[PDB]
Amino acid sequence: MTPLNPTDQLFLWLEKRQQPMHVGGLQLFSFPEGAPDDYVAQLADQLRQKTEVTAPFNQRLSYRLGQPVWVEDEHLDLEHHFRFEALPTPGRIRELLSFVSAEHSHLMDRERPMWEVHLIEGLKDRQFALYTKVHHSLVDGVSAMRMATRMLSENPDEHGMPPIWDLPGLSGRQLGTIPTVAKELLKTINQARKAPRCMLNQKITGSRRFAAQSWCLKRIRAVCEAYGTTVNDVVTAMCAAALRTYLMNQDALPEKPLVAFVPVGVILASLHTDVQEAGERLLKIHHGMEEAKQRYRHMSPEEIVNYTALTLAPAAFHLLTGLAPKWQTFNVVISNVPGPSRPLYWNGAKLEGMYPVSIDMDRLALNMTLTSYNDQVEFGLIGCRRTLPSLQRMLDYLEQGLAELELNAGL
Amino acid sequence: TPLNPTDQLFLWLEKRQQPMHVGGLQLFSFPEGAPDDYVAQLADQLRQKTEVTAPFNQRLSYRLGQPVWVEDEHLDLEHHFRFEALPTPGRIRELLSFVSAEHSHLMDRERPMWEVHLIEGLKDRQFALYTKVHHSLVDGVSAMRMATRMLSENPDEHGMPPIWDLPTIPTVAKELLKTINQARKDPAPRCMLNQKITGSRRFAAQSWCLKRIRAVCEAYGTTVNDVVTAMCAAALRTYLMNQDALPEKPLVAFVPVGVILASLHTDVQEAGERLLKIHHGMEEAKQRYVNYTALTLAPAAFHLLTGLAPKWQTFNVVISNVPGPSRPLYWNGAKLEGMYPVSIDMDRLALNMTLTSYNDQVEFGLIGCRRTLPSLQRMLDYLEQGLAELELNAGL
Ligand SMILES: [Cl-]
Ligand SMILES: [Cl-]
Ligand SMILES: [Cl-]
Ligand SMILES: [Cl-]
Ligand SMILES: [Cl-]
Ligand SMILES: [Cl-]
Repeated sequence: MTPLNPTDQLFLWLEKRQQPMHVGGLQLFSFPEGAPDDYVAQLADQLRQKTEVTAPFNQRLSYRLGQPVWVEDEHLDLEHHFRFEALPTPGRIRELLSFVSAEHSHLMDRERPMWEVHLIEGLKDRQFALYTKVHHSLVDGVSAMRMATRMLSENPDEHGMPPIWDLPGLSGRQLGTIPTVAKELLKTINQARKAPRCMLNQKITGSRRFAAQSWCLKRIRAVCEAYGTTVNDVVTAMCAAALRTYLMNQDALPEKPLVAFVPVGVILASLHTDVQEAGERLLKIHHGMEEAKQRYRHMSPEEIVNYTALTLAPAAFHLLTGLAPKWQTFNVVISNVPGPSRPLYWNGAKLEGMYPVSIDMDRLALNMTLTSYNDQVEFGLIGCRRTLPSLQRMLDYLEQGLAELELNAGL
Repeated sequence: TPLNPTDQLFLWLEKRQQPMHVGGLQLFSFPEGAPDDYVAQLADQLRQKTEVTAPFNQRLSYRLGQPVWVEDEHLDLEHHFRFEALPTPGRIRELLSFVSAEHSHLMDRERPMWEVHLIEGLKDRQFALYTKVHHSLVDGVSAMRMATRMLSENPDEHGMPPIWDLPTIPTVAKELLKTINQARKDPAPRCMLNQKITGSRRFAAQSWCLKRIRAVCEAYGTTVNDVVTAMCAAALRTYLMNQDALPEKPLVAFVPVGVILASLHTDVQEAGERLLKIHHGMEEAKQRYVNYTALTLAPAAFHLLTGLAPKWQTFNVVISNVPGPSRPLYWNGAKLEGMYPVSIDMDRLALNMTLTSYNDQVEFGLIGCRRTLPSLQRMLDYLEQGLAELELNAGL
């Protein structure tokens, strides 16, 4: 049936036990007003009933002799894909994040459609959670977190809404062994005529630590006006500050500043983690990204795509092989994919916060992913638990980075 | 320390479809007069017992090419020890679903391949311990022995530590063929159990009283192991029939004793007939009894490994029966109510039946591929039904 376009084949290919290639999202809701004490157990019961499943959630991987294809899954077992779980006492945010860190570590089964929805009960003050896991071969990261929003509605009076499973690389080619495709990368790089070493950039384990948090938008806009910067600048500065504090605290802050892979096009933006004052760092970040985007002003899509693909080929060789440290090119991904501008509800349950859960790799231990929802900006930090001890502390380091800017300007 | 060669095999057999870790489901009761926050209190005290004795502090490394254990320096006890809870209504059914999910997840080779999951939210003042350890680090009999050796017969003993702290395929398959051809000089039906599997698991467990089983023994003049086997035979027969997939010929069980291949007589229609032919079969079969055994199984290893030899399947299911403690056991005052093994499925061995005994009861642990064995939990009913048919037929 439907074949596997070459980018989907790639996420299957570089998947291994230490780098699962699934994305995820963590949605936090409040009990709908006037809900029985046992509202989540009631909810799980009727979701188990809902057995109709539509594309892409009924697709499953199969091979036609040698080539991977999707196929319509005749016998899908909804109690494999849908799960009702509970947090251990005391059921607060620290426990919710431990649950997602454990669950996000686990490889998905390739013999079934590669999605899971986890309904979590046991949260303290009349909240519940949805943790959704989908393989990148089946759904990329943004349309995943668009489906999770499209699954909701603006009207809190409305009920009977469905669940998510029932809804209305340029010069690459083939499967190969790693030396084979790595050598095609050298050839590509060499006939193209011819970022510091960091603790974030080493081989990783398959265990994850997830840290998420919300920050109020107008709090951040206040910092924008004071410094004459954009929202994107401040949030990138919050990441630069947090990363700086974290690596100092580990005595592992490099002398050269960190560099971030930043979609906007693709910017290789310096984070300036060698700068000490916060206002200085924000503005060097602001102009540094302003100027890096302008190198795209006089370029057509064909150009950007080719410039993008040629610039990153050495980084791809290093990620795949670990044999070219000087080619690391960026120390972390900081992704920002904007979300819905107004409050949302699932059958009268208010979405209180939506947090993406992204992919770590060998030599990218940390992936910072960002989104916005109405009042707030949402930070999702996913990291290898071994190479990044105490990763949850980066939430306080982000918050301290924003408060330092606020003090410096007296807001 | 380098891995002994059988430890190397379990790392080599492992794939996403067949993780090679074993597990144990221990069921406990609250110690007498313990508070309602007992497990949360227990959880927080186990986070502190931070010293880890071998093998639980070993981790896999390689010297140039060959695999070796090394002591793990930086052990993260928050990774290996987890504290988790059952969703509503906290039944044993929720508990078996929790184990089914955890047991499907590959272990991380970058850390000591063990895990202990303390489970709260059981309905009536009980907690559970789901322990998972990789076979290449600790095999199934040592895991269960260690798991009971962690307990004591004294309900007043306290300060008792947790388990972690106490005193290529073508090439190999072609070598299998050569070993078969230089051994065949010697002067099991197709079945739904025996297809390729997924890595998703379903675990079903249940206890039965040994007095109930002994009554059936005396009535028919069979042993305990015969009747326990007849329960398995009866259970498999019902399950396959309801699936419209009971083959003509009888299933054969691989049964460790040495190793005997016992007909389960799943074509026989009557409970007593099936019980007795199983009893005479296993009698005869061991009345014939490391070289005959490990050579008569090389063809089965070939099919399991390659799927290229279906008439060599040799057995449809493993039924292992390890004995266990005679007297009631305790952990810092918490009474062990039950101890259930969680074994390993493989390609063309979608179901594994592992048995143990504790105090007055025999424990059945069924672990199967969730897709190959839809509604695996019905087996526990068909097990019970197998014993009732025997009771009913003898008028007990
Ligand atoms: Cl896993
Ligand atoms: Cl995965
Ligand atoms: Cl899956
Ligand atoms: Cl973890
Ligand atoms: Cl592990
Ligand atoms: Cl499963």
